[PDB]
Amino acid sequence: QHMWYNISGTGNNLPCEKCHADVFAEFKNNPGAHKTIGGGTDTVEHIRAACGECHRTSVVGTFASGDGTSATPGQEAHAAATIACMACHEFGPNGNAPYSGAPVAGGFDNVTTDTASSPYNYDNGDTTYGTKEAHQTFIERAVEDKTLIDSNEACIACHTYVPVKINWTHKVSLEFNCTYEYNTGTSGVTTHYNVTNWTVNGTRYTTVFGNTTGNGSVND
Amino acid sequence: QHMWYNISGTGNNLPCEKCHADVFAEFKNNPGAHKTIGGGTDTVEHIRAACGECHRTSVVGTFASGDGTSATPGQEAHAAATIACMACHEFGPNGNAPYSGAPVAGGFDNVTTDTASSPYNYDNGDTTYGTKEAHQTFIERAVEDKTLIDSNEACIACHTYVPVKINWTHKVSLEFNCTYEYNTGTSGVTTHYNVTNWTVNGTRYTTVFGNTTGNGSVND
Amino acid sequence: QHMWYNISGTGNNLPCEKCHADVFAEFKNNPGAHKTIGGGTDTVEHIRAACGECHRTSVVGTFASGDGTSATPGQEAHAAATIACMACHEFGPNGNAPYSGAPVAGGFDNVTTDTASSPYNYDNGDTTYGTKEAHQTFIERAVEDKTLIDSNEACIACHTYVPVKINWTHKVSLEFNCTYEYNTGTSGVTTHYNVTNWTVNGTRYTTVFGNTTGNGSVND
Amino acid sequence: QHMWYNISGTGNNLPCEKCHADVFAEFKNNPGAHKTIGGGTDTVEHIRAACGECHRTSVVGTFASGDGTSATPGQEAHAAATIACMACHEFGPNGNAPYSGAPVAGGFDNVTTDTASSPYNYDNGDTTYGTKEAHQTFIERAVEDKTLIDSNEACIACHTYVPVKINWTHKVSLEFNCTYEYNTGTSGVTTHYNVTNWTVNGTRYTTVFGNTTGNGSVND
Amino acid sequence: QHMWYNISGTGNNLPCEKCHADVFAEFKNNPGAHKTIGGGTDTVEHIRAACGECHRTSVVGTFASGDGTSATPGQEAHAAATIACMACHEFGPNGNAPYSGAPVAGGFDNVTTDTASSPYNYDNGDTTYGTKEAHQTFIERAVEDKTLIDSNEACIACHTYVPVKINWTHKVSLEFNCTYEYNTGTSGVTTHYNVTNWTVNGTRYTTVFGNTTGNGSVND
Ligand code: HEC
Ligand code: HEC
Ligand code: HEC
Ligand code: HEC
Ligand code: HEC
Ligand code: HEC
Ligand code: HEC
Ligand code: HEC
Ligand code: HEC
Ligand code: HEC
Ligand code: HEC
Ligand code: HEC
Ligand code: HEC
Ligand code: HEC
Repeated sequence: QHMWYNISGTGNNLPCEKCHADVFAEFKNNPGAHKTIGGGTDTVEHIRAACGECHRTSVVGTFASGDGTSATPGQEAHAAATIACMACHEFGPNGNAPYSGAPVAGGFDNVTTDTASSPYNYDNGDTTYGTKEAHQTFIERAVEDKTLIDSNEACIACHTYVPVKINWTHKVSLEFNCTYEYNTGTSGVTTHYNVTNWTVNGTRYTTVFGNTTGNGSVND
Repeated sequence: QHMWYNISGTGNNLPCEKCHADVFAEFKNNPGAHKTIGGGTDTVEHIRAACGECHRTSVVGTFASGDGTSATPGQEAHAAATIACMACHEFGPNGNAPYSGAPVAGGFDNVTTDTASSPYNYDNGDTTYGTKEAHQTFIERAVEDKTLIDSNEACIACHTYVPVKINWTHKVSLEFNCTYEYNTGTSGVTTHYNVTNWTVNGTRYTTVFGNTTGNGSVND
Repeated sequence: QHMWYNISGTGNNLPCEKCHADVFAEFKNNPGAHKTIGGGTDTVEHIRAACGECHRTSVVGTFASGDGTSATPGQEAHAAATIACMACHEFGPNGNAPYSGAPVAGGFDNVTTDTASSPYNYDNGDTTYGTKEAHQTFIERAVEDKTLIDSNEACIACHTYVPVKINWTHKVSLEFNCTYEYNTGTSGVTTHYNVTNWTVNGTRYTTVFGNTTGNGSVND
Repeated sequence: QHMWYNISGTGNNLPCEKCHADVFAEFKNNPGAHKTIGGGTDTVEHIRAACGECHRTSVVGTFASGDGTSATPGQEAHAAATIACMACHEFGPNGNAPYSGAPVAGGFDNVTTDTASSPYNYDNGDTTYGTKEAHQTFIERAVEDKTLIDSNEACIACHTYVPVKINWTHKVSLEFNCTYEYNTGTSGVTTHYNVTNWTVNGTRYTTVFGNTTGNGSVND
Repeated sequence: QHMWYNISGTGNNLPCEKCHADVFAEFKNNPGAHKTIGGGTDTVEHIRAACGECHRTSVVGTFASGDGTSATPGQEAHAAATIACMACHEFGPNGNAPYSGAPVAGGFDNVTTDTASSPYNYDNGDTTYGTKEAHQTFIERAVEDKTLIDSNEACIACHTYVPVKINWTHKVSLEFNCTYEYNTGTSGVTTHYNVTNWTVNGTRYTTVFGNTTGNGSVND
């Protein structure tokens, strides 16, 4: 309680690992896109730099930093701040990208619901163009419900090692009938028909559990 | 939430099956035309490649893809997009086919109704030639009513394992009468007659349910 | 919606019965000429082959067909086309018959009305010979009025299980008078007479209903 | 017991080390920010001046001091007073800093709990601005529980050579289901869905011990 | 035994040194605050006057004194009385100081234990003000245990040339755990946590010896 660390270095200086070893163990064995976000995986310092570059990046304003000789006061967060999966992957070369080299991600219409919305510009400029994302509403519902910060509830589902159990629904039957064009009777059949209506009958449920490695096992 | 997947591979990389196992189970037991659309059925990777090739094909523009080293931003859809049954089966050797090897399908007059229509060129060039499809209007009514995307409501009915219940109609009786050519009376009958009019009488209904295997059972 | 049928077989492959069971039930109990047009009646596959051979025959051009390995694009009709009762029964050994074994049917003068006509060659070559068909005009009036395709409105009337109600007409009386050959008077009668004119008087109607089995009941 | 020390010097005069040698040994080997808070580390007098400047600074009022010729009576503490880690690092150039050169530290919302609070002004003026500190509540809980004076229980945890053992918690599984938009059945799937609810299942524990040098070893 | 001393002088007259030479030798080499309490150090008479002024001051009542011509009977002590370190340093200008020029010392809350207490008024009037003395209880425990008169056991420890050996104690480890706010699972981590409890583990000892000159040597 009298020999506090030296923070004279650049970037993150104190060890984030004094209380966060489990996340370190998880991240050291990551084959994902960001193995080299910190410039390496073999050394502990590279992983610490990666954590600094992700959880202390240029999000809103300068974080808290210093080098013994001087210290820059923290503006909106001292140690670290949780950031959305997308705040880095929002704009690339078209606008002012957060990281030079970061690829602008996806392409969806801007999530503007009746209750909540997101400040990030989804359309990336091609507002009339990018609209045919089938999943789409998966992101919208995640944005609507505040479970993870901003839009991570759905974005983390299918890129990460996160097991998920979901309840699928699909009705047993959907069917339809058929009418004639003003003529029918003792003729076997009219020359032409017409079809209208599409009715429904009987309901089915489905549940599936997915493991960490992505294998899909259904408990049908 | 710190060990996201590797997408360095070509084509679809992450497992689509983390949330879609039931469709995998359905498709693995498919004896239909597209058992080998993904190059195989025995391995899971082949089925994943098939799903990529169908739901992420060249429809409008490049989908979202990457390999860790670089990433191509998605243009109109990030993960996958629902596509009509016909968007692949629309043109073959005559025009620019979507798949080299895909057979141009069917042959109908272009669906141009009073309200809606389809951009796909049905006639395949032989506009004056292909017209005598009896079913025809079945496709037109499916196009008119937006239940499935574009023209799948009817196209999926008779090629797939989709049970259907329809209400058939045919009137009980259609009949007609007979006139003479200016001569008749106490002669038994004139040398020649003429027949006109075709009238109707009494109505009949019919309903039929079809199972998955195509067996036709009618509840007459 | 992911396990569509296999069409690798020859001829019709998918089951036509997924939506047409009532016609199957009607045709299975047919004692008519075409019980064995499909090579059998006991098996469902034989009936399906019969439907293919009738509604998908060589009429104008190749229909749509395939076997998984390859697919032949449909030329003028994809699934099936309505065909006239006669298009098969038009020419036999004299010309190019549609079916080897099909018997050329009937024999009438070519229907060439003032408004419409038929491309099928009725006379079968013996143009000066086949002319004394009493019914004849029954076919002509059916051709004139587009109720069934081409010339089926009359052709289906007396060969099929189709109940018909018609209004017969015949005048009550047709009679005539008588003149002498320049001589008459107080002689009782002349040696010879002459007869001219044939007049008419009073009108009668008649209506008859015929059941499926051909029994003739008249509501006189 | 008759030759008491001379305190004629400025600042701290008597040796604090007559009973506090272990803390001296600990502080002499400090590579942290405050090696030169006393103007040196090599001489004992510099370390004594550092202890005076830290534990006898201008906190509330003048401490006890004298020079033989005169003595200033102690106001609220004679020898030394324990001071919070932050009482020096609370305000810099904006307000009246305690040390000219001391950097204002961190940036958090003012800790105003339902039970206790702190008089130090955390927001530093930018009340609406500094709010996105992820750790935040770590400081609040330390303030709530009186284990160290004011807000040192958490502030000393990650800057100092203080080994810590904590029990991490994270539940085994969190998952969710899925509903259709009024349409489903024998259609394979509806054009669009909706997703609601996020459920939980099974619990996991985690414990980690951290050494003096900051190495993170987890006993998973 | 017939030529007893002359005490006609003022103050102390007989030589205190006839039996107390060692204390004289100790005090002659004193660089502390009271070199000139007797008005000098060079002459023996000045040191004798200092001893008189300290051990024969106005404490409770007049001591024993005389000048041959007259003698004042001793009231509570004839030769000298042991006095507490503080009885002179208790009140200055606020109350009735013992010496005009004596500085009121320190500032602590009044020592009022469950068993013993002191009549001297510690708070000096600022009862609500002077409370933040960290050492504080060091004086209280000295007052509780009668080893030196009143409150000298601790007061003599850190101002005088008195070597001390003390046994320090501090436990090896004190640590804590962490809980979530109603949400956790397959989400990597919840948006926010909570921390409770502070546990202990393993014990450490420490002993230190301090010499006359104040150098701190620890036998760790
Ligand atoms: C008492 C509550 C605290 C005070 C006073 C300060 N901190 Fe911290 N701190 C933390 C990190 C991760 C850094 C990196 C900064 C760098 O690399 O220079 C810092 C830095 C500082 C600094 C210098 C930089 C600046 O002034 O902005 C000061 C003066 C400072 N800290 C004061 C992390 C943490 C932390 C982890 C949860 C806690 C509890 C504290 N800091 C507490 C205090
Ligand atoms: C937060 C909402 C998300 C961000 C940011 C990104 N995604 Fe995805 N994603 C998905 C698939 C099926 C792929 C295949 C691409 C490939 O094979 O390379 C991807 C890929 C990416 C990429 C790299 C490729 C590119 O930039 O176009 C990035 C940068 C990316 N994704 C960012 C699928 C999904 C998905 C399933 C429903 C979700 C929720 C997300 N992606 C979310 C995000
Ligand atoms: C979406 C509107 C459709 C597409 C695309 C295709 N069909 Fe069909 N189909 C039907 C039958 C009775 C057959 C028999 C052909 C055979 O036995 O091989 C077929 C066949 C095909 C084929 C392969 C043969 C070919 O290309 O000509 C393709 C590529 C094909 N179909 C594409 C019947 C029906 C049907 C019943 C009313 C409908 C709605 C569709 N087909 C729809 C589509
Ligand atoms: C008997 C209980 C005590 C009396 C009477 C005094 N002290 Fe102390 N003391 C201590 C320190 C660290 C200082 C520094 C002051 C300086 O540098 O001038 C002092 C100083 C004094 C002074 C002069 C200054 C003043 O009057 O404020 C006086 C008159 C004085 N002290 C009287 C520390 C300690 C200590 C360490 C735990 C103890 C037990 C005492 N002092 C006890 C007494
Ligand atoms: C022990 C003193 C820690 C050190 C060293 C670091 N962190 Fe931490 N962190 C700690 C706790 C007890 C918690 C949970 C408490 C809470 O109120 O949530 C956290 C949490 C985080 C988070 C997420 C915050 C949240 O989800 O609520 C992040 C992003 C985080 N910590 C980052 C982080 C970094 C980058 C560190 C190195 C500078 C670091 N932490 C060190 C305790 C401790
Ligand atoms: C007044 C007696 C202080 C107390 C109590 C604490 N700090 Fe300090 N700090 C003070 C000054 C005047 C300065 C700037 C001059 C200097 O020599 O640094 C600082 C600076 C720091 C820094 C900056 C270096 C860096 O962050 O890398 C840090 C980290 C720092 N102080 C930490 C710190 C901690 C953890 C404290 C409580 C145990 C603490 N300081 C108390 C003055 C004072
Ligand atoms: C869980 C994180 C999923 C993963 C992994 C994949 N998909 Fe998905 N998909 C998911 C949901 C919850 C839904 C329905 C939600 C909705 O708004 O509709 C879907 C739906 C589809 C669809 C059809 C869209 C529709 O009919 O509305 C398609 C074509 C689809 N998904 C494709 C697809 C592919 C190719 C995947 C591998 C890259 C894949 N999905 C993964 C959830 C999840
Ligand atoms: C800023 C700190 C980022 C955050 C937050 C996320 N990503 Fe990232 N990403 C970033 C950069 C600078 C790059 C390009 C450089 C590189 O080393 O890749 C990327 C790249 C990706 C990729 C590309 C590889 C691939 O797609 O196969 C993917 C898939 C990716 N990022 C995913 C991803 C996810 C799921 C994130 C939220 C958990 C995420 N990134 C956050 C910068 C940043
Ligand atoms: C349900 C998906 C069907 C399947 C399987 C088959 N047919 Fe069909 N047919 C269907 C409907 C809804 C209609 C009437 C709609 C209309 O627009 O007329 C028909 C009609 C026919 C006809 C006559 C057309 C007419 O008179 O207008 C024929 C000759 C016909 N169908 C043939 C046929 C064959 C051979 C099939 C097996 C390949 C077959 N149909 C399957 C619906 C469905
Ligand atoms: C592009 C992703 C396609 C989609 C969408 C559909 N089909 Fe397909 N089809 C495609 C190719 C490249 C081929 C030829 C190569 C092969 O392996 O077959 C086909 C072929 C068929 C066939 C031929 C076999 C047969 O008819 O017996 C059929 C019947 C067929 N396809 C049917 C079909 C249906 C019903 C579709 C919508 C659900 C459909 N295809 C979509 C490429 C693509
Ligand atoms: C081609 C698909 C045909 C259609 C359309 C019709 N007929 Fe047919 N018919 C065809 C063949 C190849 C044969 C000879 C082989 C055989 O199994 O009969 C026939 C035969 C007849 C007969 C002969 C038996 C008899 O007259 O007693 C009759 C009566 C007959 N066909 C009637 C008929 C009718 C009424 C049709 C329209 C509803 C019709 N045929 C169509 C081939 C084809
Ligand atoms: C022996 C006579 C000591 C001298 C010389 C100094 N200190 Fe001390 N200190 C001593 C003891 C026996 C204790 C613990 C007793 C208690 O009641 O706590 C302390 C404690 C402190 C503390 C912390 C108080 C606490 O945490 O309770 C501080 C800040 C402190 N001491 C400072 C200090 C300084 C600056 C000194 C030089 C003037 C000094 N001490 C000398 C015993 C002795
Ligand atoms: C009355 C006989 C006293 C006794 C008993 C003690 N002190 Fe004293 N002290 C007294 C006076 C009149 C003065 C001021 C005049 C002077 O010459 O100093 C003092 C002063 C001090 C000082 C001030 C110098 C400094 O603190 O640096 C100190 C430190 C001091 N006194 C200490 C001290 C101690 C430790 C005593 C008990 C052993 C003690 N004094 C007793 C009068 C009297
Ligand atoms: C020999 C005849 C002495 C003369 C001359 C002085 N003192 Fe003394 N003193 C003497 C003895 C044998 C003792 C200890 C005996 C005992 O019962 O304690 C003392 C003790 C003191 C003390 C402290 C008393 C104690 O701690 O118990 C004091 C304060 C003291 N003496 C003062 C003192 C003064 C001021 C003298 C000059 C007038 C003086 N003493 C002379 C023996 C002798």
